[PDB]
Amino acid sequence: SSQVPDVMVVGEPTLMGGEFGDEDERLITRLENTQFDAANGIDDEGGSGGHMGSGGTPEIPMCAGCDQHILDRFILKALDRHWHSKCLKCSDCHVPLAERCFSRGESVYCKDDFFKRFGTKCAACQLGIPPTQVVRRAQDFVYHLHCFACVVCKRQLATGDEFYLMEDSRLVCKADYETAKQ
Ligand SMILES: [Zn+2]
Ligand SMILES: [Zn+2]
Ligand SMILES: [Zn+2]
Ligand SMILES: [Zn+2]
Repeated sequence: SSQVPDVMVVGEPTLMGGEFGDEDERLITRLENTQFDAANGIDDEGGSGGHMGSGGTPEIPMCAGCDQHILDRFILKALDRHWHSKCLKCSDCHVPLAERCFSRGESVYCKDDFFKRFGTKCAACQLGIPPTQVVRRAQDFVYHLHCFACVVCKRQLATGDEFYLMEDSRLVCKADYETAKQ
């Protein structure tokens, strides 16, 4: 009975290959709003009719992330509500989100960081691993193609290469294992 101990070996690199799905989360809806005839939007009080009358408008829906209400043409409806163009930026990245949108933890986030921060990534440099790239994952967790190496040899381990997984997440060959602790 020759059964090797808790040992492993690098194999064919592969990834989850998903990149999330726009259909999953409710993306921003670019549509023409129907607020082109409410309150005093147009500058000055004129144009057809002459002198009109429109003061405060209570019980009116306010722009998502704003103090007043919407009254423009093109509006982005997302997160079960209408979110302005400039009022739809990532609270963290603060980058222009004029294409997609995301919500989580009572805050509007983007999909970019959702994959890295709220997804899978390298367990070495905390970098965001692509969606379907090509890399080898350590048993359960995933690692980098470059970061991958030995604690002593400091050399990457390609398919076929035998490496051990330390309790503190560390790659160690056979000879390095015993020499390391065992
Ligand atoms: Zn706004
Ligand atoms: Zn973001
Ligand atoms: Zn890394
Ligand atoms: Zn080694």
